[PDB]
Amino acid sequence: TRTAAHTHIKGLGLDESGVAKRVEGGFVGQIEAREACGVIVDLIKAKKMSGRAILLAGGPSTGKTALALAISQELGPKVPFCPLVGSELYSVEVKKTETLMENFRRAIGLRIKETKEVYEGEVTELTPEVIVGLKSAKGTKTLRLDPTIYESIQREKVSIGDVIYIEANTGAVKRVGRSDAYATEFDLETEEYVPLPKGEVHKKKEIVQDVTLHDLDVANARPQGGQDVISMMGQLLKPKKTEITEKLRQEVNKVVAKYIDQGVAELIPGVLFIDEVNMLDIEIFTYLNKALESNIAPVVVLASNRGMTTVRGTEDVISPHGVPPDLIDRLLIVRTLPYDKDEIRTIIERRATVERLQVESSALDLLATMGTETSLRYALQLLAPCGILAQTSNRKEIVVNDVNEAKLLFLDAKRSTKILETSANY
Amino acid sequence: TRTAAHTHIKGLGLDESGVAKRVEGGFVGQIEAREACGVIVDLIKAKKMSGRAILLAGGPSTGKTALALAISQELGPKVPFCPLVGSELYSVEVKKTETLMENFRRAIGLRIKETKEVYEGEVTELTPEDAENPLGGYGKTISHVIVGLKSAKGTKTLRLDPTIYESIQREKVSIGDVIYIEANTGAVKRVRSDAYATEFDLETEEYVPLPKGEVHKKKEIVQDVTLHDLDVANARPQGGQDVISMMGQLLKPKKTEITEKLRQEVNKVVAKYIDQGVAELIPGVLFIDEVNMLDIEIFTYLNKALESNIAPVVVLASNRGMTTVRGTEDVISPHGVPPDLIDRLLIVRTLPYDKDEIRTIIERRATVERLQVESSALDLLATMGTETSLRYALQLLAPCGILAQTSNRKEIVVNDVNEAKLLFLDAKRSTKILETSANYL
Amino acid sequence: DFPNAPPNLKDFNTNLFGDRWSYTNG
Amino acid sequence: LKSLSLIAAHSHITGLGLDENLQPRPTSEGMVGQLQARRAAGVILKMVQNGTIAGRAVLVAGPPSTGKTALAMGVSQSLGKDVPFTAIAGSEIFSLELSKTEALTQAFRKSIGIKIKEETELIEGEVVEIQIDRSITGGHKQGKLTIKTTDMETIYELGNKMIDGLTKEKVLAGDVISIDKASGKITKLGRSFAFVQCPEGELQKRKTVVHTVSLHEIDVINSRTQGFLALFTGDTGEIRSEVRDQINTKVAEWKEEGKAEIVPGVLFIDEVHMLDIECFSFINRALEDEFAPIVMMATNRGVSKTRGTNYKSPHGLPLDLLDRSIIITTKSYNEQEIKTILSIRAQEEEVELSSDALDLLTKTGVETSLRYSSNLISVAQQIAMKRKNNTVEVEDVKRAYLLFLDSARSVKYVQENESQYIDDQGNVQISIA
Amino acid sequence: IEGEVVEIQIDTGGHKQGKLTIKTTDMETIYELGNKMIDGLTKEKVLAGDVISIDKASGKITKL
Ligand SMILES: Nc1ncnc2c1ncn2[C@@H]1O[C@H](COP(=O)(O)OP(=O)(O)O)[C@@H](O)[C@H]1O
Ligand SMILES: Nc1ncnc2c1ncn2[C@@H]1O[C@H](COP(=O)(O)OP(=O)(O)O)[C@@H](O)[C@H]1O
Ligand SMILES: Nc1ncnc2c1ncn2[C@@H]1O[C@H](COP(=O)(O)OP(=O)(O)O)[C@@H](O)[C@H]1O
Ligand SMILES: [Mg+2]
Ligand SMILES: [Mg+2]
Ligand SMILES: [Mg+2]
Repeated sequence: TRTAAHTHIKGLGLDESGVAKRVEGGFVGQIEAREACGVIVDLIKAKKMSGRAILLAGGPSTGKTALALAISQELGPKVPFCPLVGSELYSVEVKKTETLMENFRRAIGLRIKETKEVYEGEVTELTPEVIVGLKSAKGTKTLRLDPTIYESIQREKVSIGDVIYIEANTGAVKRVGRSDAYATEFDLETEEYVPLPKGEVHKKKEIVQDVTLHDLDVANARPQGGQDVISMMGQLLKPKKTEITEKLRQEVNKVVAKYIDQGVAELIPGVLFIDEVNMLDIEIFTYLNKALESNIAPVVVLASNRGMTTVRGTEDVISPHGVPPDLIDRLLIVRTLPYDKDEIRTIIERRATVERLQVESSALDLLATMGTETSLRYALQLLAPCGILAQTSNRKEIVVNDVNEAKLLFLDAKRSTKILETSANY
Repeated sequence: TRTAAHTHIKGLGLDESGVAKRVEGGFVGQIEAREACGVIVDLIKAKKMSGRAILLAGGPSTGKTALALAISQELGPKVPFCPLVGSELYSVEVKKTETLMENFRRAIGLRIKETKEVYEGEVTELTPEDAENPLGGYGKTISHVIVGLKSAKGTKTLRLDPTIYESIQREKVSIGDVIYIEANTGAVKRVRSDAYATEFDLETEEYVPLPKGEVHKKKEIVQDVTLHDLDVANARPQGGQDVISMMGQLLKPKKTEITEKLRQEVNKVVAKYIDQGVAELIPGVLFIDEVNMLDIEIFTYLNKALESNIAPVVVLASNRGMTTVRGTEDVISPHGVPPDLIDRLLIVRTLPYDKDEIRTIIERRATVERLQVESSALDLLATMGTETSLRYALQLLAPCGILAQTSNRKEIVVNDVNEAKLLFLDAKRSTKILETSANYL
Repeated sequence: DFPNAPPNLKDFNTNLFGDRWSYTNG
Repeated sequence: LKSLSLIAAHSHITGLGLDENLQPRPTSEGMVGQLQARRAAGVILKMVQNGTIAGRAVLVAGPPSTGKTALAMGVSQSLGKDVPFTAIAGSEIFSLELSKTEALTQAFRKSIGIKIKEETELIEGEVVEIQIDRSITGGHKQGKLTIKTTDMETIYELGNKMIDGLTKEKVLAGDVISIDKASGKITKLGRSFAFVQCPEGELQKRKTVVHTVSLHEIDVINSRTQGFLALFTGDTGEIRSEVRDQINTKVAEWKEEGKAEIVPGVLFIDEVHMLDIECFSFINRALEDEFAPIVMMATNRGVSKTRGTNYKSPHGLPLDLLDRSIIITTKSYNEQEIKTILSIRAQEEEVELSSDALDLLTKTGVETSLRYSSNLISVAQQIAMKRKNNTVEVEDVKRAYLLFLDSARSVKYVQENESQYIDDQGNVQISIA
Repeated sequence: IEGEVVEIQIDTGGHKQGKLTIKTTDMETIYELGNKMIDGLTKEKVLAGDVISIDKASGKITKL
């Protein structure tokens, strides 16, 4: 298995009453934050509101990103969830607001049902108009085809005796391969052989494929056609993305509304998570302020670890968490608290047991004291070097000698700064 | 014959055991710098090290660029030599790092030398040779093709494998016009002829004379290509009506940051080829003057680039003292080069000149410009150079010659140099005029 | 069967001068 | 086998030079001294080789000319091939066509390999006979061949594409040929006669081939139809996030079922002190991903100003990134260590040194930097060679020392001749009198 | 070569009789033709009464 700073967190660990248990779902402490996150999760599940905006604020190493990941994992794979950092919005080919709106559209999803018609089997004749005499293992039928699908057929270098597979909805053509009947034509024939497909030549299927609004927006914003040469060159003509006009978004909204009204599809709003919002500048903050007061916007959660600092892009505008006051006014703030000695020890024990490592009690207590004295993340990260050092001595259990040697080998931030200040050459 | 601030510099004027003559190769003085540059030239010709950096520093008009040009001349035209000003790295199309890497790779050269065997001449006759079929059959069987070739002083008939027949068929060889065939690979190339050129009234077919000498020919072909050419050819497409060709023609293909994978593939194939003895590697020189204009990011990338195993030898020129490195405001460094990079290269000093050296310089420059000056004006020119600047005296030569030619004379005299002083000013007198005038001057 | 000489040599002779040149050769 | 190379700065080191229990020998595999840093690098190498821990960032800090770049090179050399190791500089992230986050994502994804094994059939032997029938003005051709080994000898008859495949590369009766049934690829192993022994064993055989490719390459391929060309031209812009999201899951299913195996690598960032705060925040967020390789960053700055801000921090990095990092420190060099480094460097360049010359080089590398004497070695050898004696003496070393200046001497000359050069205010004096 | 007021004379087989006249103010002469020359002439047809130019560099005959 593989672990990376997470995957020991499996949910908010709430009960039916919403009261957070002290230790549940890879979580210790953070009761109030977990309860607030559960309330927000229920609100999202309600699928009624739109544009609700909360941020969770606290010091470093307090579980904000962990809380967001737990919310996403508790919501389920059905609901779309778009994670992001503040620095992604500074693209190169499009403006920042357009990228933010693209993420907004990507945040919510739409589940639809469609019927796909398929033909397949051996080819008996091919006469230009194109007429194709398909023949399955039980049925035979002749079809009339467009010039474009005929060109796709020609580019597939198909011939008589080749089992093929055509899709009616999209016009996609794929030659499955030579039929098994002509399996004796060359002793070292390179072509592979396939038995004739079973069932009638024409089949229909019903699928429940999901999509996102941004997906079917970019579908008609710029195409990804397929096997046609004209479509290939058309999609090659423009290689760069561009800003989408609001008219396309309105037409997409109208089409989706018609679809859901017809009882063929349903809408599932998602979540947009933005970690380190302090990297955003004043213009993006203003545009997000404007875009939150919309009728399709999803629930946005923001993460920040800042005090009373200056908003980026301004000179003297100071604000808490580096967020403009106007955007703060339409925000819901969730506090996050630091930890204690026993909580740190329990977290270290959980991270040790998920990494299939054995730590004795004295070593665990020393690690907890170290974590209190230096930091929690440093104590968490020093586990693996201790494990390897124990293994080198042909052992399995971490010992006080191992953590002492790990302390000697690797330095934390405080000692590194101390050795930086008291030195001549930089 | 056009001269421009140079072309009187032919080498470093060195000698066996690496001692520089006082006056040789258009050079006077600067003995230590010339000796150091000669040692650098020997190191280059060794072709063993990689990424060795020297920076030559000194005041303005002290022969800093002339030294680099002299070492380039001594190295010979075979080795690559890429000149670059520090302000060229800032390109609108591509980031400065990729441009630096492109210029870095352009200095490495590769020589491809190989031999070919050729039968070229005018066709005398061609005929299949019928023979018994190897297997049971009822029909003609051709086992050889006889082709006769005649050229100046030579003639020879050859029996060849009949399978090459299609090569004639595709080539529209005809009889008696031309032919040129490779020996081992087979195939034929159709290079009409002057023997039948005037025979026809008019024809749109070109004619070539009889090839000289023996029909059989050994040819040794040698060419040189920089690695940058290989990379750009590998990345860029070619062909005719393919969609990619149309896309390239319709898009104005500005430069793109070539990936590292293509460079690694080119390096691997080049190493394989030089393993076979058909190719040779030739490290070159990358000369960058006015490095004070480089940004700190380019310096940092140079720090890593110099440690690669296919780096050329980079020489740098600068004329700054205690100066702040561009891109920062708190680092003040010698020559405007950050100390970490300074620690990686070798400094070469450069001293100013004396009055006698200036006089010799002016005399040599006057001789190379096809002008005659006697001592009575040469001393005044030397005093001018010592007073105003050396470059001012160097520039003043041509106006003096033109003024002399205007008066239907041949020799530059004191009057001509005085009149040129009156007409054209130096920087100091211009600044003195600027300070004493209050009319937006 | 060989309708006219070695057929490969036949087409070689045709492309020696050309169809019209072959017609006008006589 | 060995690729194109010359005598580089770190060409003398091959691996960290450790014992069986991660105990560093005083001098082995080109590395001398710095036992603590070498053992820490060995521990990190074991972490990488285990392949279980993901997204660990370790910072190497020390003064210039100490050995951090050499340490990274030794780690890469000891890790060997088939394990990705992407080394970049801090200034390579900035680009005019890719955002900083996009370039950082590409750099992160470039250092994780995916290996897919597949089974291929072959038929190899020496061609015994070949008959081929072309119908002039006809659209079909009739082929047959007879192929033998030292034990077997069998004839085959061919279809349509087999004939053209055999005719584009001239196949004769004196050739040795290998054929892949799946691809129909021609392979010429040599002409037996008319320097290769006749193929032996069975007429057909089976083998396995591994295709290894970076995760970034898989990401690039599926972005656009033309994106394949971007694998060489390097012209790809801002691959959409859903492509990476789907490719990660697809790789996960491939690994879970058993078709392919993944190999994490190492991403080395040199001169990481210069980077925008946006890049630091993006690295802070992206270190937590499950598909993240071990990141090794090198720095030589003290308490310096972080780019994109106006406050000074240790190592030039923000405390946020420093909190989730592990620091390895490097210390200065003893005189004996400097002498040993000079000796091994001179041995690498096949240069013979005299004991007194080596001692003088050690002294001048103690007073000045070590890189100064290391560079002086080669020019001293060049001078000695020009003097026709193939041995570097003290006289050649002194000649090189006086001919090629040092940073301290250049600084002193500039300070005492200030008027000669252009100052910071642009005022210079070129006139002697 | 300029002044191709020709009145061509082409009638063996495969468009034999490759001859054509050329006239100007001071010169007038008949030129025989080759296979490649007539192959070039058939493309970009000349109405036999139009001043046309042609180079002896084995290039292309240019309509004037
Ligand atoms: N209640 C908790 N239980 C277990 N681990 C926690 C808890 N809170 C925080 N952590 C750990 O602390 C680390 C920092 O969390 P994260 O939210 O990613 O950054 P920050 O807390 O600095 O915003 C994470 O790796 C997480 O595993
Ligand atoms: N030793 C010399 N021999 C010949 N010409 C010289 C010598 N020293 C300087 N020069 C002249 O000085 C000019 C070079 O100026 P240079 O010192 O390169 O300016 P910078 O140092 O600003 O690049 C050339 O035109 C050259 O003719
Ligand atoms: N332990 C060592 N073994 C061999 N060579 C070393 C060692 N430490 C430093 N060097 C040499 O010192 C030079 C400086 O490299 P290094 O200190 O790694 O980079 P930086 O100067 O950026 O810290 C390198 O050329 C390297 O060969
Ligand atoms: Mg966090
Ligand atoms: Mg210059
Ligand atoms: Mg380094």
